[PDB]
Amino acid sequence: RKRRRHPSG
Amino acid sequence: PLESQYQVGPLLGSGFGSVYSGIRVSDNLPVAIKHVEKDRISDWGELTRVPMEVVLLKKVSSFSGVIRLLDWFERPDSFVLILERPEPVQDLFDFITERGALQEELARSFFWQVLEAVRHCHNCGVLHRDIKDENILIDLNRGELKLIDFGSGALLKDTVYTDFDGTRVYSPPEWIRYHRYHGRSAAVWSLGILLYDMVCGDIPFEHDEEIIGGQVFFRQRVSSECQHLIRWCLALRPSDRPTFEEIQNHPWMQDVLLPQETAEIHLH
Ligand SMILES: Nc1ccc2c(c1)NC(=O)/C2=C/c1ccc(C(=O)O)cc1
Repeated sequence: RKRRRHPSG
Repeated sequence: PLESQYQVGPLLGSGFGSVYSGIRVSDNLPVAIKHVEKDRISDWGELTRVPMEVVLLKKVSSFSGVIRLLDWFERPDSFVLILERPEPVQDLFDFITERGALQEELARSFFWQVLEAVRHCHNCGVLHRDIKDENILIDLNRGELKLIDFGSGALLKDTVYTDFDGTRVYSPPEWIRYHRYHGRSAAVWSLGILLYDMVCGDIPFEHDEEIIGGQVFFRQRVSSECQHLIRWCLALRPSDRPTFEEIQNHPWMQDVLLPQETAEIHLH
């Protein structure tokens, strides 16, 4: 499955 | 002068942030040069009025598990932060992307070092509030982890927080439901997300409903002891979560590798 970064905010 | 003390190299990292590789001319110390726009600064502190990030970095700048602030400059529209840059490094997010789920021995060593680093922050009066694999560097030669980017942090307090600027998918359910949390128990929740991430290869929750749902499905083979530690960190009720001491006394956490052992066995 799609692993992704997650920006802060 | 700013452009006279440092040789400024290329941009670092993997978005809308501005951190440059650099070397200090005095002694060729590798540095990271972080530019922060005044107009984008959330909270301000005082020493001289500076971004809170500078205040927090100064408080933890003693111990090598946290990024060290070496200096800072003010400019018309920005502040510039000179951070001590380890090398060679990869951040933990890319590390897990490339290697998949980590062996528990390796995750134990990593998680332990993150615990020691966060304990150091709290002992210094600093709450990071954005613990995640993207904010952790791995010194691939020494096997040492570094917590970075205190740009969402706050002074540690014992009363309730009602603001939050970190990463939503690492935030606890009391933040999702009620927009409040206490610092330590919120930190422990994010540490549970982080530990799951390490031993399963990705974070457990992507949507608010999963975060508040309080069910942890394991997608990889994970030892019963590790599963129990993770589920404990992700207790829905904050006061049900372990303290740092209870985490580090958990049976899964015993017999940790030293950093150098970690590098020789798993990183070299
Ligand atoms: N993926 C990735 C992310 C960061 C860095 C990197 C690669 N290589 C580096 O040397 C970094 C240095 C660094 C240190 C501190 C801070 C901060 O405190 O915000 C940001 C970046």
